[PDB]
Order: sequence, then structure tokens, then C-alpha cells
Amino acid sequence: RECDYCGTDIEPGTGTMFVHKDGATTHFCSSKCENNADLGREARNLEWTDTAR
Amino acid sequence: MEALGADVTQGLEKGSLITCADNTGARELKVISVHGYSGTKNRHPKAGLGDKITVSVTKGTPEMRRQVLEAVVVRQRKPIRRPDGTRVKFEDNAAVIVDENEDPRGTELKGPIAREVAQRFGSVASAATMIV
Amino acid sequence: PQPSRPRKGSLGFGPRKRSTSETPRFNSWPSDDGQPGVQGFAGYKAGMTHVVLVNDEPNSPREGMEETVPVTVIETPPMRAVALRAYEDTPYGQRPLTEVWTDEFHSELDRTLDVPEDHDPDAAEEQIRDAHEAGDLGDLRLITHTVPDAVPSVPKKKPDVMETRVGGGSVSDRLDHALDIVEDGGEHAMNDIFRAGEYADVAGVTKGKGTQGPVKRWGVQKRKGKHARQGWRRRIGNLGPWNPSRVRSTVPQQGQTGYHQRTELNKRLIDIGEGDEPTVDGGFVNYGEVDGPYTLVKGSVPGPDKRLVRFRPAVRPNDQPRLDPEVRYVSNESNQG
RNA sequence: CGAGUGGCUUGCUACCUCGAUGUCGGUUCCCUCCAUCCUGCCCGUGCAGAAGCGGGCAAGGGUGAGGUUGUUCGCCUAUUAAAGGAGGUCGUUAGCUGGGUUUAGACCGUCGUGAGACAGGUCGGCUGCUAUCUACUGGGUGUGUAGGUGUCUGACAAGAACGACCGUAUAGUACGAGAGGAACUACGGUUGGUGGCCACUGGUGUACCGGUUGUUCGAGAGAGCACGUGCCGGGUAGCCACGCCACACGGGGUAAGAGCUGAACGCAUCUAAGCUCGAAACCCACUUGGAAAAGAGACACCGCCGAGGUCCCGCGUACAAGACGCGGUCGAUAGACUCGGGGUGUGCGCGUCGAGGUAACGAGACGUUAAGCCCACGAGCACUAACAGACCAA
RNA sequence: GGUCUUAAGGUAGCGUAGUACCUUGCCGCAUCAGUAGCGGCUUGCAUGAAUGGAUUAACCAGAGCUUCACUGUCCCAACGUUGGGCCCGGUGAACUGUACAUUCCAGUGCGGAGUCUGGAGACACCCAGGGGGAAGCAAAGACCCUAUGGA
RNA sequence: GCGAAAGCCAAGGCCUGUCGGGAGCAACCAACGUUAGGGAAUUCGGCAAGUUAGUCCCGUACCUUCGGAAGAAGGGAUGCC
RNA sequence: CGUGGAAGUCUGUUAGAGUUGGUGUCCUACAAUACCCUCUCGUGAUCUAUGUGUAGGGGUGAAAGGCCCAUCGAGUCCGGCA
Ligand SMILES: [Cl-]
Ligand SMILES: [Cl-]
Ligand SMILES: [K+]
Ligand SMILES: [Mg+2]
Ligand SMILES: [Mg+2]
Ligand SMILES: [Mg+2]
Ligand SMILES: [Mg+2]
Ligand SMILES: [Mg+2]
Ligand SMILES: [Mg+2]
Ligand SMILES: [Mg+2]
Ligand SMILES: [Mg+2]
Ligand SMILES: [Mg+2]
Ligand SMILES: [Mg+2]
Ligand SMILES: [Mg+2]
Ligand SMILES: [Mg+2]
Ligand SMILES: [Mg+2]
Ligand SMILES: [Mg+2]
Ligand SMILES: [Mg+2]
Ligand SMILES: [Mg+2]
Ligand SMILES: [Mg+2]
Ligand SMILES: [Mg+2]
Ligand SMILES: [Mg+2]
Ligand SMILES: [Mg+2]
Ligand SMILES: [Mg+2]
Ligand SMILES: [Mg+2]
Ligand SMILES: [Mg+2]
Ligand SMILES: [Mg+2]
Ligand SMILES: [Mg+2]
Ligand code: NA
Ligand code: NA
Ligand code: NA
Ligand code: NA
Ligand code: NA
Ligand code: NA
Ligand code: NA
Ligand code: NA
Ligand code: NA
Ligand code: NA
Ligand code: NA
Ligand code: NA
Ligand code: NA
Ligand code: NA
Ligand code: NA
Ligand code: NA
Ligand code: NA
Ligand code: NA
Ligand SMILES: [Sr+2]
Ligand SMILES: [Sr+2]
Ligand SMILES: [Sr+2]
Ligand SMILES: [Sr+2]
Ligand SMILES: [Sr+2]
Ligand SMILES: [Sr+2]
Ligand SMILES: [Sr+2]
Ligand SMILES: [Sr+2]
Ligand SMILES: [Sr+2]
Ligand SMILES: [Sr+2]
Ligand SMILES: [Sr+2]
Ligand SMILES: [Sr+2]
Ligand SMILES: [Sr+2]
Ligand SMILES: [Sr+2]
Ligand SMILES: [Sr+2]
Ligand SMILES: [Sr+2]
Ligand SMILES: [Sr+2]
Ligand SMILES: [Sr+2]
Ligand SMILES: [Sr+2]
Ligand SMILES: [Sr+2]
Ligand SMILES: [Sr+2]
Ligand SMILES: [Sr+2]
Ligand SMILES: [Sr+2]
Ligand SMILES: [Sr+2]
Ligand SMILES: [Sr+2]
Ligand SMILES: [Sr+2]
Ligand SMILES: [Sr+2]
Ligand SMILES: [Sr+2]
Ligand SMILES: [Sr+2]
Ligand SMILES: [Sr+2]
Ligand SMILES: [Sr+2]
Ligand SMILES: [Sr+2]
Ligand SMILES: [Sr+2]
Ligand SMILES: [Sr+2]
Ligand SMILES: [Sr+2]
Ligand SMILES: [Sr+2]
Ligand SMILES: [Sr+2]
Repeated sequence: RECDYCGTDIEPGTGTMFVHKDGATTHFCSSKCENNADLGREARNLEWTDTAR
Repeated sequence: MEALGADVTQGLEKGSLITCADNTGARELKVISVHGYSGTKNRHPKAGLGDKITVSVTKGTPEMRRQVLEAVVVRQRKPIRRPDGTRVKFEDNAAVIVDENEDPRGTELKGPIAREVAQRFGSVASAATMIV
Repeated sequence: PQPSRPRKGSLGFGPRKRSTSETPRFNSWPSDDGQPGVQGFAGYKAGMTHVVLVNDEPNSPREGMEETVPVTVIETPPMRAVALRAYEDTPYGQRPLTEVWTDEFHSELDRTLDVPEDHDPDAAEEQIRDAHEAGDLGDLRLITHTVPDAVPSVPKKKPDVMETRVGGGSVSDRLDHALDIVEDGGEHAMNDIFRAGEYADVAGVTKGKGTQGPVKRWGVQKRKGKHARQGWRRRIGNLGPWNPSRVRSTVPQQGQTGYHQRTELNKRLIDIGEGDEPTVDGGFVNYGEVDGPYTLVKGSVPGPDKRLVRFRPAVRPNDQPRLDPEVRYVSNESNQG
């Protein structure tokens, strides 16, 4: 699995999956990715993100 | 009860106000008790994903309001742990009103439901639209 | 009428003082059954990682599925059974009779012991066998020591010495089994005693925390609400009633917490290998890199990294042995982060 | 109607205390009692079953959360296996609380000519002390046993280290017309308690990196101050719980009870002698402490001109002093450096762009730049520092 | 009762009240559950008209009650910051002190004992700690009675 | 900046709100910062802490002695160039 | 609509005055009435300095038996007095 936010591979036996109100699902590899997402930042706009680079 | 298949950190207590994820006419529920639970001195009785709870209707239709009913916890904000180590958390805390036989009082369920809850309460699951 | 409530903490691990030996001392050993064999081994704690295992439990709904299991990596290089001590049965319990030592000693055993220069293994053996003919032989145990030098992550070279009981078939067969092991040089490995998938009891001296108060040491509550603002936050209500006019040792008080011997039961051994498969990127924090004989113990193990931990075949297992679990994955992701 | 036991209620007495022993309730923390609420094992039934009801042994463990009221009590609600009662100065202010009671202010009703009063109500209203002794929790130094190192023994001591529940199979079975509806046993999980641990999730993280407001250093760069971070965002190590791991089976002796054999008393009789069974309770099992156990212990090796130890030095798996543990060139113990592994989020400078603007100027954008800065971790590496060296010792 | 004491015999209003003993009065509202609070009833133990009654916009560090929002008050505690605390140099008091004193369990005793009795335990000294006991220290009580006391 | 407000800085003054040294510096206490999920369940009582907040625009109930209630409430906006 | 600028008027740590709560800190104190935060007032029956007056069964008192130099239901000193 890849982190639906940054794009890196989620280490097996790690991370969290957030279940949206509409039933959608977001697999986060870490708290950092979750926190940046909560601030409304889009992964492509953050240089350190695999998605961006 | 039948093993949940996941480890839960109870995210609710006696007195918590949660969402009623169904079409019974009850919009908001207040946790009053947790089925089969026994705490300890000073400890607030806790409830979480998969637990059956006695509840009170705080918001909703006039006929439903103030009624003391049973319900099943379908979603919670505090993470739960699945066998493969992944944590799972929802956008809100929700329960579905249930009867003496554990069949949902309402006809339709609103929002996603945890698979673990779906397995424990089959009839509650069959009414589910999305099982995550 | 004042709600009931269990007391704060167990009275079974007292007194809560600093341990006399940093090296753990088992206070019990397994039963005597099949083939004779050393009833214990030891290693050094490195750190933890997780593993993905295939469910073995035949009574589990998840039998045959992937499962993530926490694992503590312990470096378990070969040890040396340097001597065979015999105990005789006396009206005052068991007492050491004699010991049969060797010639081959590790290059740095002299950092702890006064290595024998003139010894007579045959006279000791003779004395032991004579005691057996008389039926006064209590039990047989091996003086064992670790080889810290084989573990780079551990600074010490001074071997850690402990006594490990030898149990097995009849006394004659294990007396001979013991002597065989010792005579070689005493070299034995984790493999010789344990098989991956079995349950072991792990002993170790816990992490030290120096002096700590009742809240952390015994789990007593903190003063609540207004009672927390008057000048008392982490102090208990009272040291006792008016009568008896003395403070009972049972009241939760401040003192040494940690650095105590603990013996944790039923620790499943996930894998016994050798090399760097379990090692972590960047190295185990405050430890180093693993690349040698190791043991993956399910869950936690008492003590900090670098501490000597002891293994022993489980004396009171709850479940049946499900040998050689299938390890699909072993995390090597950095522990820093 | 009669006979008792307790000392939980109330009354009685005035024996102790008024050059002063801080009232009620609660809270917190510890020990206990049994007249047992649950749990274990039993007996009877107006015992089919399921469930009741009554009784016996039994104090191991448990007995919780909430609404009014200061309440104790009690009423009430939903949970529960059950939500038992009592003693410890009606345990517990040199522990807390100040809501009740019970000063000085004030109001009401009633009483009083009045000052004032009330075993009525009401609003406000003060709690000091640096522990000498003893007690206990933890930590040291000495003496005794009587040169050193290592390993043990186990008299004693502590434990609840484990208690309880739900679910599945048994089984829609036994039982019962039906309705209803078990058990042995084997499994899965939960809860309360207990000990430990940090890979995972979560918290912190005034290490660190970034953004940004006011002001000062002329601007830029880079900084100070705005409380021990100006504010905001992220967060390594570490510490943590909201996270993770572990906490029997089985023996032995019994109670109540079910029985065997069996006599006094040819019979009968579980009892008088003897015996087979039988409780969550008792003992063992398991964990923890424990050579100062005065019968002051055991074994092996080393040494008595030298074993070992101390000072010293580099350090932490240790730590309030002390103690403990490791390394000291026969070396990787700490640091520098370089890698690795991490945190933040794209540096200064310069170039292009940029709404505009004659121009000056210009917030900002892109590139250089997976940049820059930083690291309590790891590895490599003797480069620096563990040098020099003093001393005790049968 | 369908007057009598002692003049009159409570009118408007308000009312279970800061007044109502009974009392958690009854009905209702609100809450899962409300000796509280509010509305109504009210025969008021013992309301009531400048001993002022009723009512009231505005005002209030005045008493009580409810709701929304919020949060470590709580579930249940954690980590961190600064000053102490601990160790070292220097400076350097006070409270308190019949005596002895290593105590513990029972008992006894003017019935609430470290010191009496019987047992049990107990090698000496020192550091830190929270305060169980010394009916700890601080005051010839802050309650009650007494005095041919005081104001 | 509304300001004799805060905060920062001059002129001027001071390091005398006058004992120091050491331990990542333990327990415990005083003042504090940050705390997941629940959100007053705590308590006699939201005590303590917190929430809100400046300014402009929209909009503003019962009741009223017509003054007031009222900043009721509720909603939106806010920098730089 | 504007002007005007009233008020024992509002906000306000302006100066200044005061002190609801914390039942916080202190309680051999910094202090025989102190410290911090919160809180109240702040154009008036306001606050404030100096001067001046009222004296003990007497003053003064928007009244608490409050105050009259750390003492007041009758000051302090000495005397009556051993
Ligand atoms: Cl408390
Ligand atoms: Cl409940
Ligand atoms: K008295
Ligand atoms: Mg409680
Ligand atoms: Mg980590
Ligand atoms: Mg991560
Ligand atoms: Mg008397
Ligand atoms: Mg006293
Ligand atoms: Mg009985
Ligand atoms: Mg008991
Ligand atoms: Mg009492
Ligand atoms: Mg006391
Ligand atoms: Mg006190
Ligand atoms: Mg005190
Ligand atoms: Mg009151
Ligand atoms: Mg008066
Ligand atoms: Mg009062
Ligand atoms: Mg009424
Ligand atoms: Mg009149
Ligand atoms: Mg007196
Ligand atoms: Mg007096
Ligand atoms: Mg009096
Ligand atoms: Mg008289
Ligand atoms: Mg008089
Ligand atoms: Mg939280
Ligand atoms: Mg309560
Ligand atoms: Mg407040
Ligand atoms: Mg004047
Ligand atoms: Na205090
Ligand atoms: Na007391
Ligand atoms: Na009696
Ligand atoms: Na009390
Ligand atoms: Na019991
Ligand atoms: Na109650
Ligand atoms: Na008393
Ligand atoms: Na007090
Ligand atoms: Na009290
Ligand atoms: Na038995
Ligand atoms: Na009247
Ligand atoms: Na006022
Ligand atoms: Na806090
Ligand atoms: Na004491
Ligand atoms: Na000086
Ligand atoms: Na006009
Ligand atoms: Na004040
Ligand atoms: Na006078
Ligand atoms: Sr009590
Ligand atoms: Sr041992
Ligand atoms: Sr032992
Ligand atoms: Sr206080
Ligand atoms: Sr006593
Ligand atoms: Sr009994
Ligand atoms: Sr029973
Ligand atoms: Sr009482
Ligand atoms: Sr009552
Ligand atoms: Sr009071
Ligand atoms: Sr009362
Ligand atoms: Sr009264
Ligand atoms: Sr002697
Ligand atoms: Sr069943
Ligand atoms: Sr049926
Ligand atoms: Sr600063
Ligand atoms: Sr702000
Ligand atoms: Sr019997
Ligand atoms: Sr000895
Ligand atoms: Sr009338
Ligand atoms: Sr004696
Ligand atoms: Sr102290
Ligand atoms: Sr200057
Ligand atoms: Sr000075
Ligand atoms: Sr932070
Ligand atoms: Sr409340
Ligand atoms: Sr409450
Ligand atoms: Sr607004
Ligand atoms: Sr004004
Ligand atoms: Sr003002
Ligand atoms: Sr007060
Ligand atoms: Sr405060
Ligand atoms: Sr102070
Ligand atoms: Sr004071
Ligand atoms: Sr003005
Ligand atoms: Sr004077
Ligand atoms: Sr005189």
C-alpha cells in the first residue's frame, strides 16, 4: 500500500486508515501526513512529498 | 460475546452524546449504560465500537425523544486496531438503535459501518450500505 | 457506604528494593521428562521490531492468516557450561557437594573468576557417582557463563556467570549428559535447548527509575479537583488510622522503583536465527547492529537494552507448542522516526 | 411466651479528660470482622425443565456508575455475577474539604414591655508549626560470624497474582402436551486486578526545523526582547498510556455434604475405631525477599608476597549523598571527523517572471534546491582524552 | 357557635414564602433518574398592608435554578518549563526538652500505656521521605456548670 | 495604537528587589506550558482553568418608568503589494 | 436629518481609590494584616496633601458597638494599690 497523501509505501504493520463521513477511505502512513492534510494542504504542493516530486 | 476481531480503545462514556446512524427519527443519542460492563471506583463506564449500549434520545422527533432504548456502537473517533496492526478511525461517533433481538429498529443505516460490528450483529450489517 | 476498590499494587513483589544481582536467578526449574538437557540459556537485549506471522492457532477464526506481532530482538550467542555442580540431599535441604571443571576456558573468563590451574575432575566425579550409589544426590546443574565479547553492541567483556539446572531422564543418564557437555569446553547454543515456536519464561532485572513517588510506584490516585490545589498533588491521604498507632508496611509509599528481578511467563519464541535479518536501519537506538546468533521473543522482555536476560523452558504453559511459525515479514524500518 | 449473643442504634451513669485530645458528611489510604449480597461446593422443595424459594460449608476475590439532598440514611435511573453489612477515637484536618453544626454582621416567623431568645428557617463569615522520639517505605556505613573471587543453599517472609463474566460448539438437545428449555466438556473473547515493555497507535518533547505579528540593531542578511517558547505548524531520542506483552495444569488434606465397611445394640446405623470422595476456602505448585538463620550456612578455584582490592582516569544497562555497573591501549569507554539512520520542508545569493508604474519601485512566483539547517541514535575510525601513577593486602 | 377573652376578629393583595413544623405537601414542567429550581394549588404550625402590602423597567464582585458554547473539574493520568528540594564552600537561628526510651501484640491500670504484666520481636550508626503514634508543639477554651466574681 | 494602554526602544539609571558552587538536576512542593478520545460524568457549588475578545458591515427578542433592554442574540469582514 | 454635549451615565490596571473569588502564596513571614492573579470604582454623596477643630461615660460614627496612634460593650499613663 501507498500513503494516499504522500505516496510512499506504508511499512506493513504501520499507519492508520481514516474513514470519511461519505464512506471514503484514506490510508495514512503517519501522523505527519495526517496533520498536514488536516491543515488543508494538498500533497502535490509540498515538495517533500513523493506525489509532488 | 463473540470476539470482535479487533482491539478497541473505548472512545465513549456514560453521558456521551453521539450520532444515531439510522432513520428511526432519533438524531442524537446519549449513552446511559454499557451492556455487560462493570467498572471500578471512580471510573466512568466506557463504551466503544462493537458494544451494545442502553441509550437516551436527546434530539429527534417528539415521539422518539426522551425514550430509553438499546443501540449498537457502529463508529467512533478513537482508533481501533486490526489484526494486521493498522489502526482504523471514523469521522464521528455513531450508534444504531436496536431491539430485544438485536434487529435494527430503523429500515436504513446512514454512513459507513465497521466490518467488526457487521460480523457481530448480522442484521445490523445487512441494513448497512457501506461496510469499511 | 464508601465504595470498595482493590488496593494499590501487588504485595507479592516485595520488598521493592534494588536487585542484588543484575544477572537474574531463576527460583524454579522445569520438570524432568524426556531426554536430559540444560534447562536454560541466556542473551542480551537489543531492541524491538515487528513481524508478520501466519496464524498457527487451530482454534482461532483467523487460522492461516497474516498477523502482525511485536518482537523483542535478543542476541543469543553460544555460552560455556564450564562446570558441573552436584547437590546432595541433607536434612536441611539441598547443598553443594562438588564440581567438575574443565581445561578450556574463554580468553576473558579471568575478568570475573579465579580460573582453576590445578583441578581433579575425576575425584569430583567419583565423589558424585558415590553419592548417587548412596542415593543422596539432590540434583545436577551447570555453572554457565556468557561470552559478552561476541556481542559488539555490549561494551562488557567480563562474562556473566549463572547456574542452570540439568533435567531429563534418569539421574545416571543426565549425570553423563552433563559431563559430556562440560568436558568439551562447555560450548552450547540456544538451538540445543530451544526450538522456535516453544514457550519460554524470561527473567531479567527491570529498568531502573531511582526513587519515585506512590502514584508512579504503586498506582495510587493524584489528589482530585480542589484537593489538588491546596499544597498536596501527589501525596496519599493518610499513613493509616489512629489505631494501630504505627504505619503498616502495606501503605503505598515512596522509594526505589525499577531495577528489580522479574520472571515473565509464557513468552513464545518466534524465531531463533543468525545474521542480520532482524536488525534495524540506522541501528537499534542506544544499542547497535545485530549480526549473529539471535532470538525473537514475542512481545516485551524485562530490562533495558544491553541487559542480560535469561531463558527457561516454560514451567507452566497454558497452550500447546505450535512449532516453527511461518514468518512472512520482519520489519527492518529505522527505529528512529 | 420463654432463653440468649452482640456492642452497629438510642437511653442511663458521671469512672477518665475542661493551664483546650479540633463536631457531621465526603475524600484519600491501610488493616480487619461475619450475622454471606455475588462467586465455589452442598441439602430440601408446594424440585419436570428453565427459574424460583428456603437452608448448610465458606471471608480467596468482588460488591461498580449516576439524579435531588451537606447529608449519614433514604428515594430514584440505567447498568451488574452481585452492585452485603459492620469494626479500626461512630479509622483517617501536625492528610485534604468547609457543604452541616456552632462566635462576632443581617433578615423572616414565633416569643418577650424591653435588652434579647429559639434543640426554627435564611445570606455572609479564620484551620498555625522548620519532626526530637517512635513507626514504616527506600538508600548507605560499620561491627559480628572470621585472605580473596565466583556460584548457591533456604530457615523464615510477602502475594489475589489472579478474580469474574459473556459468547460458540454441546443443543433448539436432555426435560416438558406445549410454552419454554438446561449440563459435563472443549473452545473464543471481555472486564476488574497484577507485573513489565515502546516495534505499533497516541501524548509530550521551552532538542530541533519552519511560518509569522510588534519593536530595536539603517535596509538586506542575521539577530535580541514580548516569562522562564511572542504566537502558530511539525516533531527525533527519551519518558509515557489512550498503546503492546505476560499472569496454569495439576497435586495433597479437609468443611458442608454424598457414601463404604462397621460395632456398641446378633438387626440396623456414613462413626464410636477404620476408609472412599468432596469447596473460589487450607497446604504444595508459581513469583518476590532472604547468610545477622548466634546451629551467624554450602561448593569450587585463587592467594598468604602477594590473590584480590583502593585511589586514579573514560563512561552509564545505575543513581538525591552513598550505593551499583562497564571500559582503561592485551582498548572503541567518551569526544572530534566521515558515513548511515533520523527531524523540518526547499537556505543565502543570483537569474527569469510579476499586478502595475515614465521611471524609481514592486507583494509575490519559478529555477538553482529530494535544498538549507539540525540531531540526546548507530557504524567506521585511536585523531584527542582513558595518561602518569600512588597505595593497601593474610 | 348559627358570642367569649381583652378593643377589634384580618379587608386589597401575597402565600409551602429568606415566614409552612408537618415536608422530599399535591399536580405539572425539565432530567435516564431532580429532598433542588420554576409554574399552579394552598385551610397561612405561626402571611398581610409606612412593624408598610403588592408590583416593578433599570442597576448588582448579593442568594438559588436551567440552556448553548468551552475546557484535564473528572474518566486517568503523562511529558515538559522555571524556582526550590539533593550534594559542596560560607553564614547560621528558633520552636521544644521530668527522666529513661529499639519496639510490637494482648492484657492490666483513674476504664484511651514506648516505661506495669505475659509473650513476640530487636547487631550499632547514618541519608532521604510522606507524616500512623508520642491522647506531638503552639493558648491557665472557642461548649457547660460553679463564685453571696466583673462589665 | 483611540490612548498618559500593552509590547519594543532612546535620554538617564542600574546589574544591590546583593551569597555562591555542583548533579539531564530523582521523590516531593511552588508558579507554569502541552495533552488523544469522552466533555461537568468532577464538586455542596464549573471552585480552578478555560471559552469570547480589538474594529467595520448586516442584523437584533421579551419586557419597559419609553430613558432603556443592547455590544441583546445571530451573521459576515479584517494581512501584504 | 444635523447641531449640541447633559449624566451621583457606560468602557477603561490614565492618575487615583478599593478589594468579589482563588477559601491560591506566606503563616518562627518581606510583613504583629505582606504577595500574585482575578475582581470593583474611576466628573462625583469622588479621590487626595497640609493646616485646623471635637477628648474618655466624652468625641466621632451613611450605625459595623465601627473609630479616637498594633488595645475600645468605655483610650492611654501614673496614682488610689501591697
Ligand atoms: Cl483527593
Ligand atoms: Cl452505568
Ligand atoms: K473539655
Ligand atoms: Mg467517587
Ligand atoms: Mg521511536
Ligand atoms: Mg513515523
Ligand atoms: Mg466525674
Ligand atoms: Mg492533644
Ligand atoms: Mg457462618
Ligand atoms: Mg480477607
Ligand atoms: Mg470519626
Ligand atoms: Mg489525624
Ligand atoms: Mg491543618
Ligand atoms: Mg503541618
Ligand atoms: Mg449554604
Ligand atoms: Mg448586633
Ligand atoms: Mg456559612
Ligand atoms: Mg410552591
Ligand atoms: Mg395601617
Ligand atoms: Mg481555663
Ligand atoms: Mg475562659
Ligand atoms: Mg461563651
Ligand atoms: Mg445551682
Ligand atoms: Mg454586674
Ligand atoms: Mg483530551
Ligand atoms: Mg458524584
Ligand atoms: Mg472561573
Ligand atoms: Mg485632612
Ligand atoms: Na499548603
Ligand atoms: Na486525628
Ligand atoms: Na447482651
Ligand atoms: Na470526617
Ligand atoms: Na469471601
Ligand atoms: Na444520591
Ligand atoms: Na477524637
Ligand atoms: Na485544618
Ligand atoms: Na471534618
Ligand atoms: Na483437594
Ligand atoms: Na401582623
Ligand atoms: Na456595588
Ligand atoms: Na494540567
Ligand atoms: Na507522625
Ligand atoms: Na554581594
Ligand atoms: Na437633537
Ligand atoms: Na485581594
Ligand atoms: Na472611659
Ligand atoms: Sr471509611
Ligand atoms: Sr540461579
Ligand atoms: Sr527462592
Ligand atoms: Sr489550603
Ligand atoms: Sr495506641
Ligand atoms: Sr464462621
Ligand atoms: Sr450462591
Ligand atoms: Sr451518623
Ligand atoms: Sr430521610
Ligand atoms: Sr461553613
Ligand atoms: Sr437543616
Ligand atoms: Sr438554629
Ligand atoms: Sr559482641
Ligand atoms: Sr449455550
Ligand atoms: Sr421455541
Ligand atoms: Sr524569552
Ligand atoms: Sr490570540
Ligand atoms: Sr463426613
Ligand atoms: Sr555470615
Ligand atoms: Sr383572606
Ligand atoms: Sr516488658
Ligand atoms: Sr519532611
Ligand atoms: Sr540607555
Ligand atoms: Sr549580600
Ligand atoms: Sr509542542
Ligand atoms: Sr455539574
Ligand atoms: Sr452532578
Ligand atoms: Sr461576532
Ligand atoms: Sr462613570
Ligand atoms: Sr470603570
Ligand atoms: Sr472566602
Ligand atoms: Sr490561580
Ligand atoms: Sr512567597
Ligand atoms: Sr495572615
Ligand atoms: Sr472624560
Ligand atoms: Sr501605643
Ligand atoms: Sr497599683
